[PDB]
Amino acid sequence: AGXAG
Amino acid sequence: DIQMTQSPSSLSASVGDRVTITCRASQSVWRNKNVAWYQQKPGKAPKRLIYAIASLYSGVPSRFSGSGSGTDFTLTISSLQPEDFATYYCVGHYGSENDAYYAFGQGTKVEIKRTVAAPSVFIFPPSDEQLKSGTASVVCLLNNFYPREAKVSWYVDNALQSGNSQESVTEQDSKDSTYSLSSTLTLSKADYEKHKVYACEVTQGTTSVTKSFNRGEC
Amino acid sequence: VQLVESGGGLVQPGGSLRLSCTASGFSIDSYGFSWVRQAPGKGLEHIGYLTAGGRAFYASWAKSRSTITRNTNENTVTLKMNSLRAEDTAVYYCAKLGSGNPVAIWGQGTLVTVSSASTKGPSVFPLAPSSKSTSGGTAALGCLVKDYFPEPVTVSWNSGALTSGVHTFPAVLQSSGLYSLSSVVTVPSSSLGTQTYICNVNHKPSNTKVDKKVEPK
Repeated sequence: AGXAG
Repeated sequence: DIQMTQSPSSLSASVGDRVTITCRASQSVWRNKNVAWYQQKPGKAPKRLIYAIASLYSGVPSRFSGSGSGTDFTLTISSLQPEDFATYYCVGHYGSENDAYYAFGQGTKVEIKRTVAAPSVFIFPPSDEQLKSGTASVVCLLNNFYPREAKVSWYVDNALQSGNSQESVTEQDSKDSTYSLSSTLTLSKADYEKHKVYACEVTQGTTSVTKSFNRGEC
Repeated sequence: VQLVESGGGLVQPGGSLRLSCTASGFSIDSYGFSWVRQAPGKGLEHIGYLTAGGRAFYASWAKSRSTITRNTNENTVTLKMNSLRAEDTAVYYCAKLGSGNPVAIWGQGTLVTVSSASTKGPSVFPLAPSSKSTSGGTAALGCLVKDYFPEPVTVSWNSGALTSGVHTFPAVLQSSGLYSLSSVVTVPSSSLGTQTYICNVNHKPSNTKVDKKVEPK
């Protein structure tokens, strides 16, 4: 995924 | 929560030097991928140079490059240029599928070491316009000098002044890497008109330069 | 593609700041957006992140007082911070930080000054060059910008046509609690009879602009 959360 | 520590906190280096700034995270960054480097010049917004540890943004010169793995990261400026004077920040992304965090290092100021340059010294009397208001600001200007350390003293009719002046210094110039400095002597109109000789004395190393004027001679 | 910011300025202690960035040229739910701040002279501080999935996360220092939201209909993201203290004075930025993606976008930042003092416009006085130079063919001139609050003032010369040799000094806080600065430029002395020199002083917090022609003597 590109970012967390 | 998370921390990031850069080293060193400041450095001075010559034009053409290779410069290395180390960043160091308190945890593993997201995917061991999300670290960027930002550059902030005086009075400007931060500007991104590197992303994903090592990708160079197309607007940025190729002398910038990044490297590192996991929790330790590196920014390299391969051939330092005057316009690289700035504070450099690493930024890291952290978290899980249920957590999202960002942290900045404390910043590394990069200063440019250059050859000594004596200031041109200018002294400005208060304007007639200001004197009508009841106050007199006398301004001494030290233009385009290096290094930064200088001692600036005010003399009014050969008496040394204390406590009635303030200094301001620019940041290193992005083209010639010099500094400029102003010192402002603030007196009441009544005080100003009681004296004749106003002088600002600038000392660096073994040299003092004094610029003066005689109140009302032009 | 722009991210213009709105909602800054002078705020009283104990009050609240509300900041909004309006995405121009894309949808705000496309990307996750951070809020960042920088107190004068200090480093960058992450406030919180609103992931493109819509979940807001905050740094521990900011969780008590901060709420970040977005309005997809408005194409805006919003920072709300309450119980403001002097330590919250800072330039505030909204930005997709691009720690790992090629896209990165930053607002221009707006200063928030937390203070109970009132706004005050500057007085602008000339720092006039002498008619005959005494510095080897170079003349110094400028404008003294005195007694304003809050920051910032900006100074340009000849409406931005004169940039070489300009030094606008950082403002100093005076014992009065008002700011003062000078902006100076060095020019060829031979130009003093020919060339007009005007400093353009803008104090947006008081909606005051001062244009002053600086003449010899």
